[PDB]
Amino acid sequence: TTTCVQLQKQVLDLLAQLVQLRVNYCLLDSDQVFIGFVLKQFEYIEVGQFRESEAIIPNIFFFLVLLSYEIGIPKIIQLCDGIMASGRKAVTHAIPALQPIVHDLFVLGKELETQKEVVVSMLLRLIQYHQVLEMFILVLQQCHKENEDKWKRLSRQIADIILPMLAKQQMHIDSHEALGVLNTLFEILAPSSLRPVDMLLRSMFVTPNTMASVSTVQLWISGILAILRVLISQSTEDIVLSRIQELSFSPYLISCTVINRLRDGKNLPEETFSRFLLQLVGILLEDIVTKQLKVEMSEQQHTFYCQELGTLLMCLIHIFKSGMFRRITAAATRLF
Amino acid sequence: DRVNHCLTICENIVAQSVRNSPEFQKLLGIAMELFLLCSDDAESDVRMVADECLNKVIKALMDSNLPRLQLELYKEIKKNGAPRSLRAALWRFAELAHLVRPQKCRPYLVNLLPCLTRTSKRPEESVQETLAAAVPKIMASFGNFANDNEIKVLLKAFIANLKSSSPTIRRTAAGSAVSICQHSRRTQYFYSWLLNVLLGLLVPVEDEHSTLLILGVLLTLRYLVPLLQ
Repeated sequence: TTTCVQLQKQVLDLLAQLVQLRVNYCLLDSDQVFIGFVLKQFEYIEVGQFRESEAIIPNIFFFLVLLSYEIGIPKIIQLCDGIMASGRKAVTHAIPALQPIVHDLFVLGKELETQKEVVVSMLLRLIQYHQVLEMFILVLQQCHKENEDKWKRLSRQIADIILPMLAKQQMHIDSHEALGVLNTLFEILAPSSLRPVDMLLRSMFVTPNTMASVSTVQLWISGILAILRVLISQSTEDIVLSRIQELSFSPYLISCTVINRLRDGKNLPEETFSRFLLQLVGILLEDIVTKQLKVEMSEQQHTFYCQELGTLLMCLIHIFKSGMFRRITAAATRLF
Repeated sequence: DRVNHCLTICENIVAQSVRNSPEFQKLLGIAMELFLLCSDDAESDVRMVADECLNKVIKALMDSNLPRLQLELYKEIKKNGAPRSLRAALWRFAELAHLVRPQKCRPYLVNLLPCLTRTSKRPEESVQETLAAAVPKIMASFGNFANDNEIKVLLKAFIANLKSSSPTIRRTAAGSAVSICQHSRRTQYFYSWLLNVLLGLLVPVEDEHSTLLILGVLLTLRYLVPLLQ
């Protein structure tokens, strides 16, 4: 009978406890009025005619899966697909629906494998948000515990999905938590998926559409940082520089006139990598200094932009101090 | 005797402990009509006693019998009669607009749009000044349920009161139109539609514009600037 939503939330948590503690389902002795009313609430949410659906939906799906362990799992996946394929934005409705499904299907014969493939394809449809990347970190760990060949194939498949999204700035990496989740995703991902340095460098040396907007610069430099931490960590120095020797990566990719026209509108691999790094430093410092504080950028964008410059200077320090990168240090001593 | 009559009607409604009964629903409907007749008579005693009495009756019964109440409550909106009766009525019912369920919200919207067009044209200043805190609550509770043309008609109805000479009716029409566009369905489209309409009202400025209309348009824009952000 109510309309306040936190009461509904506490009633669903109390029923989740009553089904966890193994009592019978005698709260509805004859009929099934409660669960049909819950399905009608799903209809009213998927239409859009609900007021505070943001704070109710993960408890509904957690109660549904915890009831279905005794409703099929395909009906729960079809309800989540009905919310996803037709409804509002996905950070409140689709992804808090996907959290109790994935956490209570992978952690805890053939039908399970088919539902795993369907849920994984659903997550592949929603890669663009970093909470799906946390959920997929759980996927990769629970696949790495079971068998390594499925782990390597699934890591390869999401790797050559995720690297063109980093190339075209279609990944939402505006927060610091997004970079944290993205870096832990590339750490937990399998090494043979990232072992050719073709795609990691064809998605590295890219130019944004127009860097006049702050968010385009911020996504581009977050992609560069989140792939450059992988190029420092996972791969050595001679492999990366030889792979830049083979591919036509000119150091005049982002030159000064290229940056100016985007804001208005024989080479060693040492040279290309060093000028790319120092000129990315130039972009970040010239944008932090000569941009307004509330006119052009926000306050959170200012902290994350300063924080990108902090992490890139840390990556330069680790390149210059670790002793593994020798040629790049000689290049910077002959380029500063 | 009338004061004690309305009070014994209260104490005989509440002390039944018999809910969801047809006899109790008929008695509650007849007695609710009697309460909004108790709130009409002209004295400071009977009005305030029936006012606190009716608030006791409503707040004592929000749990069990909600839709029978708001059925009778909208029935005594639709009559559209006395100022004080409709005023206290529309107070209570804008306050209780959020207790509805999203199953039954669409008929209450379909039936509340003509009554808002009716009470948006009443020249009484107190009815307007108490309609100031009703269109925000109703259009926050029911606003996401209408379609485009109904909200366009109801916005033009509230725009057609920006021409008046009283300050209260202009500020209630302003706050009403803006709070319609706060919770509507597609907020940016209706913000652009009110910008088109309000800039059409003051197209080329080297004209006569009936300065009360200029005051009303500037007050609408003072309420509409904080949400374009």
